[PDB]
Amino acid sequence: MIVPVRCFSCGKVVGDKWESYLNLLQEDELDEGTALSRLGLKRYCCRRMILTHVDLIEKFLRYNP
Amino acid sequence: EGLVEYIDAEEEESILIAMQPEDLEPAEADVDPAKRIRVSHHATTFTHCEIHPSMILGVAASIIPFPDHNQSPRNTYQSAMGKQAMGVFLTNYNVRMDTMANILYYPQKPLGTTRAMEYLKFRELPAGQNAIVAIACYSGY
Amino acid sequence: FDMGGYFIINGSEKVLIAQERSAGNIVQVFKKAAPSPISHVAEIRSALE
Amino acid sequence: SNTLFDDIFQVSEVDPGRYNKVCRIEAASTTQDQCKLTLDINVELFPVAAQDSLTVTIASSLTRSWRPPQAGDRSLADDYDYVMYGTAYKFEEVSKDLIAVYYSFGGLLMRLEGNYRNLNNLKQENAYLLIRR
Amino acid sequence: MNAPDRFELFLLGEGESKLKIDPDTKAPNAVVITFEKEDHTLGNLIRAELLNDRKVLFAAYKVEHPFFARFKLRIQTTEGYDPKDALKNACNSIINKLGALKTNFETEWNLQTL
Amino acid sequence: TLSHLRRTNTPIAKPRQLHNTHWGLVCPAETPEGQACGLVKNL
Amino acid sequence: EKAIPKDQRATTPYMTKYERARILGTRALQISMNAPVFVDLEGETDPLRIAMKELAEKKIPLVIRRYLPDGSFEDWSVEELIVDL
Amino acid sequence: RGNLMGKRVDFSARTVISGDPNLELDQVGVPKSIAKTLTYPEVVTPYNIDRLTQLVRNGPNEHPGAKYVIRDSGDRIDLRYSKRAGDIQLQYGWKVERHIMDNDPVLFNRQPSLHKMSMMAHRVKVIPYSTFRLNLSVTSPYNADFDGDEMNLHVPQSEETRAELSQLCAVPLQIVSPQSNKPCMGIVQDTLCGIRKLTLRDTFIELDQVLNMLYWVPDWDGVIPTPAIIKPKPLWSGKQILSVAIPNGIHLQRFDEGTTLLSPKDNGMLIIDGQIIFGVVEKKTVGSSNGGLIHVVTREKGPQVCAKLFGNIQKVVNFWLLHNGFSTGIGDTIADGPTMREITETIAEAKKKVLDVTKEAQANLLTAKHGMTLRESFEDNVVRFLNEARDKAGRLAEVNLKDLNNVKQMVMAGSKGSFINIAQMSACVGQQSVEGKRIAFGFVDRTLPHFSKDDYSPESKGFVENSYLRGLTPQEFFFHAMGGREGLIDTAVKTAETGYIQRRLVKALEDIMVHYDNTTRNSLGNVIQFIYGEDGMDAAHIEKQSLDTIGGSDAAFEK
Amino acid sequence: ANWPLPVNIRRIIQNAQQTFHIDHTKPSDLTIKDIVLGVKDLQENLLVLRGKNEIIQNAQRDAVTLFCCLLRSRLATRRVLQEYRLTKQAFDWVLSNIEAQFLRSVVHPGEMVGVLAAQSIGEPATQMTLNTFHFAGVASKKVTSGVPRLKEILNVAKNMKTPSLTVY
Amino acid sequence: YDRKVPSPTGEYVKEPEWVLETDGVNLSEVMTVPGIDPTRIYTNSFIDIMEVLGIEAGRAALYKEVYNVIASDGSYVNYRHMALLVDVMTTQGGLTSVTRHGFNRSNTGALMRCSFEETVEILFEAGASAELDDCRGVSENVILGQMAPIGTGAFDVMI
Amino acid sequence: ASRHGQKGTIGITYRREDMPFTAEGIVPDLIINPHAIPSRMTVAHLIECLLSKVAALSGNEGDASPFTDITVEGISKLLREHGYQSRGFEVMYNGHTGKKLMAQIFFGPTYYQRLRHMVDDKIHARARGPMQVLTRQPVEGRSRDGGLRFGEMERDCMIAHGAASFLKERLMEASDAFRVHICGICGLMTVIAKLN
Amino acid sequence: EEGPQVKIREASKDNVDFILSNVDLAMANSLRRVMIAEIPTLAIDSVEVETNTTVLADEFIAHRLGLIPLQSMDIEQLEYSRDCFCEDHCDKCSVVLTLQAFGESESTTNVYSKDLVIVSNLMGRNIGHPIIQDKEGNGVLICKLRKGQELKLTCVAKKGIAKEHAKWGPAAAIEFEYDPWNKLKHTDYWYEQDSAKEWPQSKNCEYEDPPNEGDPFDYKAQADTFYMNVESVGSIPVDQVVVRGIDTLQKKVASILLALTQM
DNA sequence: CGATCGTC
RNA sequence: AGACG
Ligand SMILES: [Mg+2]
Ligand SMILES: [Zn+2]
Ligand SMILES: [Zn+2]
Ligand SMILES: [Zn+2]
Repeated sequence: MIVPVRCFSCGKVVGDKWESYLNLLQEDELDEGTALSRLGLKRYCCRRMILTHVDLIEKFLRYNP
Repeated sequence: EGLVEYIDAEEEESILIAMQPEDLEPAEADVDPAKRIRVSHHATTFTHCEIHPSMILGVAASIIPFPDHNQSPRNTYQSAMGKQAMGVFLTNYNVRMDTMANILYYPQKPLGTTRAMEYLKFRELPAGQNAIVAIACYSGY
Repeated sequence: FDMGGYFIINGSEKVLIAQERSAGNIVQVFKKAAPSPISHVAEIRSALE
Repeated sequence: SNTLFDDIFQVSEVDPGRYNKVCRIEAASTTQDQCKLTLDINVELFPVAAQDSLTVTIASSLTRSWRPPQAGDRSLADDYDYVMYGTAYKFEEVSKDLIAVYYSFGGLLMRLEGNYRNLNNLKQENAYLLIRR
Repeated sequence: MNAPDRFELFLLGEGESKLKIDPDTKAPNAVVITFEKEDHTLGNLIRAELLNDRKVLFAAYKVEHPFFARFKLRIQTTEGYDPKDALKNACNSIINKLGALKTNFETEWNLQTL
Repeated sequence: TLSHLRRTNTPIAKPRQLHNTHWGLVCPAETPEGQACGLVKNL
Repeated sequence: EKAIPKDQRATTPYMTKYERARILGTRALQISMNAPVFVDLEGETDPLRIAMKELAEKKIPLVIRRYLPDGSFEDWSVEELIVDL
Repeated sequence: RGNLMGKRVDFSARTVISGDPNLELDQVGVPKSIAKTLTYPEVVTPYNIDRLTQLVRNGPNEHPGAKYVIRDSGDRIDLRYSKRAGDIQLQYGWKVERHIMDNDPVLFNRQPSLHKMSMMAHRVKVIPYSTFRLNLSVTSPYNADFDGDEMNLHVPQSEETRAELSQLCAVPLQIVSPQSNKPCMGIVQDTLCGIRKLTLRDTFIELDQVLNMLYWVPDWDGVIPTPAIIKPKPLWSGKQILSVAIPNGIHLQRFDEGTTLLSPKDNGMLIIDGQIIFGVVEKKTVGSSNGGLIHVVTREKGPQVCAKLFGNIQKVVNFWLLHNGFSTGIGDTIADGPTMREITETIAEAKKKVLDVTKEAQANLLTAKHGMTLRESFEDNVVRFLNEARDKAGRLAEVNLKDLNNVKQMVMAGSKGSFINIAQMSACVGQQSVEGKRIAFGFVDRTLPHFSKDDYSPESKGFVENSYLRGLTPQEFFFHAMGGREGLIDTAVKTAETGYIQRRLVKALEDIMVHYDNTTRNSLGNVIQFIYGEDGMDAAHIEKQSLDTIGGSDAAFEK
Repeated sequence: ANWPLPVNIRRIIQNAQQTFHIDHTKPSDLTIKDIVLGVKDLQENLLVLRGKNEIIQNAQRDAVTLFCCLLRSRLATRRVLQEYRLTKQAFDWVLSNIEAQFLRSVVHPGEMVGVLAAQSIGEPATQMTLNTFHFAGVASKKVTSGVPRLKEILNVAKNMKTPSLTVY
Repeated sequence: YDRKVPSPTGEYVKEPEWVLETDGVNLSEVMTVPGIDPTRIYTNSFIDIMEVLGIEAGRAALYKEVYNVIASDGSYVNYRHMALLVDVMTTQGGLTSVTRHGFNRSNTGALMRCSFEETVEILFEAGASAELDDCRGVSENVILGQMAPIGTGAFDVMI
Repeated sequence: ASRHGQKGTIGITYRREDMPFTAEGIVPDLIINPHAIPSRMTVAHLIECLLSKVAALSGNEGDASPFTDITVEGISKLLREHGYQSRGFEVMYNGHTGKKLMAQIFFGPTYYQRLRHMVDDKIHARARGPMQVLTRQPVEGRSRDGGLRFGEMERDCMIAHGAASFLKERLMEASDAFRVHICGICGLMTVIAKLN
Repeated sequence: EEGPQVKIREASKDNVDFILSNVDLAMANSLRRVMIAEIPTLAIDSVEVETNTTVLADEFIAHRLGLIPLQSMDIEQLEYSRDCFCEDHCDKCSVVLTLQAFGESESTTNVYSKDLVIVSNLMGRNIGHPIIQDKEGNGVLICKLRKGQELKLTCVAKKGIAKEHAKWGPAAAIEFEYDPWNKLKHTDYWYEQDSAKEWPQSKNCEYEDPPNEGDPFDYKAQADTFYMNVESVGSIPVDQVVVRGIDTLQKKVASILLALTQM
């Protein structure tokens, strides 16, 4: 459904961090907590934003038109 | 291979069931005060064992976090409500012409999960958000 | 993610709700109320499969 | 007017019964071998330990909206450490020649047993309590 | 559907004036000012500064309803002190404190690296 | 949806009650409030 | 026939709440319909607030027919009825 | 029933209800959209002509405006459509269907309406947003909460009809209920919780805050009360500032337990000339209690005054608490390691008592007392032991809870929670029951298939040893579920049955009215009572009073 | 001793005490006659029924029997002087206050007293949590209570579930 | 059973006494048993009290029972309300039920009764026996769309 | 609603500033009442939050599965390791004043659900409109601009109040009311309406 | 320099850690509030959709467009359209952005905030350039395209404050702590055994001396010295969040003073 | 021959 | 029928 731009609670821009997060896990082998903190997501409200994101867009683009 | 078996309430009558495999049948011969109180053995002539006691619950209740720490009617109430919640009901929602459809803009997978949610495809089609919440007396509103 | 198990009748998704009935061919004994002359009754709801 | 009562007491007990700012004080007059006092004190701004010798004073002056202290040129009857304003609620007679007086200081309760100050302590929304040393 | 516009929080609407000065009924040399299109940012700030004034006998503010972005400020001063002047002085006292802070931060900021 | 497709109906001595025999079979929690409480079950 | 004369009147000398409310209702309805006011106004404009004044200053020209269970009745003027409450 | 006794009506509105700390007790918050829909027929008099023309000019979509204009001949001019919409030159005698304005009387109702208090007149206050707002202290007569509830609003179309609401149905008049001869409205939730907290002997507030709290009371005389403390700080007590909301001429005396005029526990209650002398203000003082501040104030000062009182109390308390705060965590359910040890062993000795009595029964030594079965006595014993167990364990928990315990605090204030709550959440859930007895052998000779046949052990027949904090076992879980279900079934039955009872009760006594000869008669004029309630007194004007001649010793009577 | 009755006499006394600034240090200006006859007159002045005939006269006397018991017990000579410390000025005020408050406390003709009674019972019946009584821990304590019992009552049920006899 | 009894010194004293509770009813017979206090004998069966002791005794028991239902729940309702309910069942000479069998059969208005239960058949026997409707009932005026003789409508207002 | 039988509506919306805040600068998206807890005994709700706070911090999924060995103590040990008081409590500062709250708030994430049936889908208001054919009574439903039911139950409350005219009004002027012609002799609807 | 004092601990292009000594809490707060709500920025406040053959709804997209941070450096030399004498919008009051994207490749195509194009005449001022902090150089993922998928739209970015909509938030999160030892007794700690042991020490404890056990409570003491950490979203630099913060608040106090002269 | 309330 | 308090 695409990472939200900005964290609902605080507004720290989180939209530019997904591509990066996904890479940190898949390529860098890293675990979520370290990956999250590496993206500079220190506060737990920002953390939930990315950690709890379900990227349903990927599934939606699989439909033909 | 007959490692597992299908039992109905009628046959259930003739069998003796263990709740946990290990925790219900190893050996005997200090503890954690935080952990709940489980009885002992006493009954040892076992014929079967439960696959997992959480399997006694259905879809709605399999969504609740820690229902074992809740008053029984509240677990019944939640069960009714989860069916009134919004989120992606299906991936092809954009493709169906249906009377009423409510889809959450940014649905989130819950931080607190049940092993049963893996099968219920909840983390894949969620019905809520992980809201930062304060239990507090603020404006009284 | 769709699970199926339903029908499509004139474009409408239809669920058939499981219908609970007492099982047939069972013998069951019952006591009876204080006025009744018949104190107990044995019953069988015989049916053909 | 002026003072209505003045005496030096000796603290027997100091009890913080379910409180962390307040303490009920049990004290008897050093001079008057019959006079007694029971009082709730704010130990946070003014602490009291056991066996302390405190000068207790009951006055009536130093009506209208309260003006902040303003040490600009002001001067109150203060040569004391603890000052309280309160109301008279009951005048009880503890047999023949023994009287008791009841003062609430916004809920901080006060009792004074003896007889000496008959025509001094009267039914008033007025009453200032003054403690020193 | 019954939601007022968000501009109504900081925008005065035809007929509404910023300050409304009404003389207090209950007390002498006391006044009540209705600050329109304002909140806790201005209320608490001015009320706290007014208190720092020795000649000010009373200063309290309130926001009667969270729906509406207005507040009330009650000022009572000593005789020979117009509560309006007290409010004015408080405002100037605030700006001076603010000005000082602006410069200080800039001074410290320009000493910093990264 | 998954829940709907796992529902039970009981038309018509104590059917509304959670009988011991329901263990592992029907959900102990999930039942409608009032109207058809215990008559509508879930596997 | 039937009635009850002024002398010998057992009913409460005090006006009932229901009598008051209906009185204030009927009066406010008259005031609302450009009917003359029997009292002075203190810049008053509300028909109910005006009726309240007219009652407070006992200048409501109305009578209450208090039917008793047989059918008999006691007529009491608004002016005579005590309005404590 | 559906067309004569009751029917669908014009001039009605319905929506989700919300709570408003800033609404007067008798007010109702009406969405501007609804206000614009509902109208009142108002005749053109020289008293209103200026305002009416103006409202006509404002039209149907801008708020203080009107929808239709009716003249002689009986013809409605639709302001939203008419070409002469902004041309209306008003005449006296013409009616102007104006929007619902502030302070109008409106009939507010919550279903089911099994009360005169379920239906009360409210002063309109036109507000933004889509919900109907009401003061929390009007919640209980209606039996409303804000979990999604909806309410009904009715508008009188006649002057006499609007008099009937303001003079009979009005919220302030309804305060002291004739149903239980006590008030039917009191201080609740945040306000009830905060008022305890504000009242404590420890609670001291200072100038900055004091002045704000003082100003928050609308009625405030503008007089700063003299602080209880004048020493190294002018410090006002919580009691002081709260007494500012209490009007003068108010006297209240109580005495609870250890209460003795020097109240050491800061308990009971004593208020003189409206100044709280001693005692913490909780439910007994400020709830819908019999001798409450509310019952007293309505009686002494009047309805209009007592209504204001809810507002003034609310305003201070809500304010102080907004700045004090109040929360509840999981930590509030955690009882001491040593307390837990005692709870654990308490339930252990209960388990033995049961076991020993069982061993006695099985030995044939058990002798049942006259009137009951050997087994009937056994079960009565086991159940007794097991309830005692839960009660001792719960009492052990309660005792360990500190005055800083948020649940303990809520119980102390009387806002939320009871003993059982503390007990089941933190010590032991206890025994489960179906049809009065403990968990039955649904399976042949066993409760569950994980048990052996003929097991009468607490654990086997539904005893939940664990607290909600520790967690329940699958067996405990299912058993608590069996009990829970029973609750739900008869909750659903109670709702159905009591409702039917209510109709019958109503139909049967509809026509019973107090006549002009103080007699209680029906539609046929048949005498039911000669004096209403045997004294010809109205229930609202009645109070529990001590008859000083009935009790005491013959010596003490004489003295 | 504690029974719902009109006119909170205690509150009136406290109101007299504060209003007139009563000092328990000065002797009252009252008489045995002032008190004794004063309380006695007040009794003749408490109205519920106004008719002058013997039937209604006795009906009225009977209606205020209990309240006068209260009135006497509270306004006794020893109490008015030793306990309350009333003055003639303050005592007379008490007497006219009771009179007015009592007349205020009387029911209003037109009160839909029947509907009131019906709802007054109906509402709390709705609130009745459980049909299962708190005697469900002891075997020799089972007696049909709550909503079922209330149903048995209103229906004048011939065959009741727990017919019981209590022998003294 | 616990008993509040006045001591010889004046004060009321808790004096416990032996009391017998019974499964079943035969009031008439049990009350004549020696050793019992016939003045004190009680039954939850108000209808049996009514039969043996009389209507006024029945009324007392009927209240006592209604009272106990409310009291048990913890709740309190002012005496006058239940008093009235009980007095209503009582005024007919016997015990009249709060059903279509007790009050809906009473000598009241045809339209006021057809408002509760047996709607159509109540209206049939009204036409059959040719009943005259008083219209002095609440329910009648409700049907007729008139200001009923209730509070505000209980009296008439004239000039 | 929370995932614990905890349904409740929005009472008001506050912006970031007016909201209470953490020393970290965190602020709630939701403020629930302390009173919604005692009576309800929904301990799992509190446990969920503790677990969820730890889950977000550690970047792991919280196991809220039933019949397990996860303890409030085990969760507390992990949360404190993350630098927070072990029982979810956090110091909060008042948004209006900046002043620390005397009380510490149980703060942390909790999975909440957006539920169907919203104010706007419920708001109805009808000051006259469509009348049903047979009855000449207001229609039934928001979609039809229907009249709200003033049932017999409602009628009874107005009788209790003794509000005779309001009751007359509700049942006539608002809703029904009709002018009919009757014969003085037979008393039936026989009189032919031949107006003008 | 007089009154309030600053002491910067940490400073970066994104964050300011500092101590606000010699100030009132009322001021500390008013500032904290104004940094959050009242500093004006430039955000998209109008989206015209020409083509939308995407998986997402027009408004869903439009909503995220407002959330993209845009350069607000010279925002004061841009008018609020409500004050502008134009018909609707112009260059004196707004910045116009273009977004046109087509899924040419078989593989999934991403739409970034780099893909926005300023079409408006900027008249030389650092305004409207989408904020890019992403290392790869494409800050924020607007949406995703498949194949025939197309997104043609036009954006009108306008001046505004967070008080109207959170999108106009220059800020983000502001850390705020005073008296890290509770010497003021401004809070009453919830404990079980030991408040000291149960409650963790803040970093700010190093910057203050402990209370020293056997000392009587300082009654008269007041709050001065506030440990703050202003985080920027990037639309305006960090110094500027604080400087415009002070400035905005200063301006509104001047407004009151000014309105007293108007009466 | 009865069988809670409102609503889609 | 279905959903809600
Ligand atoms: Mg509800
Ligand atoms: Zn964040
Ligand atoms: Zn004819
Ligand atoms: Zn322009």
